[PDB]
Amino acid sequence: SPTDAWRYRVTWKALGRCLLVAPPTTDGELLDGLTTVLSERGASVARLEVPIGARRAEVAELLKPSMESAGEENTTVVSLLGLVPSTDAVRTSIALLQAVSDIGVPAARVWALTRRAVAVVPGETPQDAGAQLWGFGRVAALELPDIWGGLIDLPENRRALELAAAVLAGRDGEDQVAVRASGIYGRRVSRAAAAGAASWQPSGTVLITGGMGAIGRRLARRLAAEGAERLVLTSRRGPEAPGAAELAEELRGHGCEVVHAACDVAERDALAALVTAYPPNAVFHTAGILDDAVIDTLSPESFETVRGAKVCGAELLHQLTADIKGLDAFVLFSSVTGTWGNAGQGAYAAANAALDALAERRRAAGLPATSVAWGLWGGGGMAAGAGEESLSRRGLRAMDPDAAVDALLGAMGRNDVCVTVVDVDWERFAPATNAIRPGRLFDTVPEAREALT
Repeated sequence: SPTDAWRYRVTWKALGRCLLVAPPTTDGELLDGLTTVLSERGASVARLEVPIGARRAEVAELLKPSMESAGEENTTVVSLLGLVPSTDAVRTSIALLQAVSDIGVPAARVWALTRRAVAVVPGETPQDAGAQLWGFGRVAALELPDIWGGLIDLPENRRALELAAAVLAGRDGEDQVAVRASGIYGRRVSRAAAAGAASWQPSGTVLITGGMGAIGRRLARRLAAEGAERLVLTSRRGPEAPGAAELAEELRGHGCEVVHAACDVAERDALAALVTAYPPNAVFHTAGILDDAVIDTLSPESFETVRGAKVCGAELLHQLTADIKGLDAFVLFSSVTGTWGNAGQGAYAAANAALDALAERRRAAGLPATSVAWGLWGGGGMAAGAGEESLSRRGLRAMDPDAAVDALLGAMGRNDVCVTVVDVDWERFAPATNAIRPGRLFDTVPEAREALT
């Protein structure tokens, strides 16, 4: 397939005065353990307590006195807020970064520690809370290069904590490492295998969220035209949506039966009622909202508005289809923003990062699921903001709608769990992305290591 050159994936290549920030009495041991390991490396440790739920203004007040205590000296902030499995932790973690930027303390590195955030070895799966932070973390690197340090995933302690400290004082810009008994691993993006002649053919009832969106409509026409027996489309306005009636009529012309319903995607009753009346054999989650707000202006409300349709939607579909044995397809439309990173879209990257983890957790649990981290989408309909605008200049090209759909069907054939399908001019991305923030992330890409000097 001509789109096999767009397939990438995430693999794991086995590779001063600190301020440990942690939730109210998170664990006397850990704090005592880290202090020791860090100090034995020429570090002057000073712990701070920041409760989950704390907002930026509050966090700024708690950090203010310890950050300015270093003056010109660099303060390496080691955050343990991510060890708490909750979205509140992610919210408070974002707040911590925002606060550090606000205090404007010259010289500072923020490192976010997590656990089970990413699955590096067989058996372990990515838990939501941690996966979200890594997503946001990558956006921070690009938005605040001089402030953001990196992400380190702990085993969850002698050598483990030891390796962790090494990463902090590492010589290589490995701002995405996973510490395991086997050792430390650095996140890498490598071209994925080929899809070839592999493809997927629709049958039975197909549920499509965000069906009145640019992707939604396109997906529907293609499915209905290729064997779908029934399509169930959900949208914010429902059948009263623009051209809703017109679209459904053309879709039934393919022989496919079509039903349209309204929903907030995250509304329980509305989705449950729908899968009850029309048990799906395949689910396609394209719902979501355009996000473009830099970290300094990322409000808590915006973070919720962004994850609502995306995260909440997929999680509800995950639970409402626990007894549906006929379900043999669970497709989540992610974004490359949550796998590679992209400035101005921190809330969007956290959300998409979560769709991917859900895919991983589902499959490893014997449940069908596929998560594709899309790049820029070709064609009519597709609204672009500051975020798409940034990816564009960096070297991403708008994939052809139809080609993109083929890539989907191709990925679904291979039965992928997570894959990045993006069209990129590496001879323009590698150098650009490196000018903002240097790193080892894309070194595993041939065309990337080429433009690099």
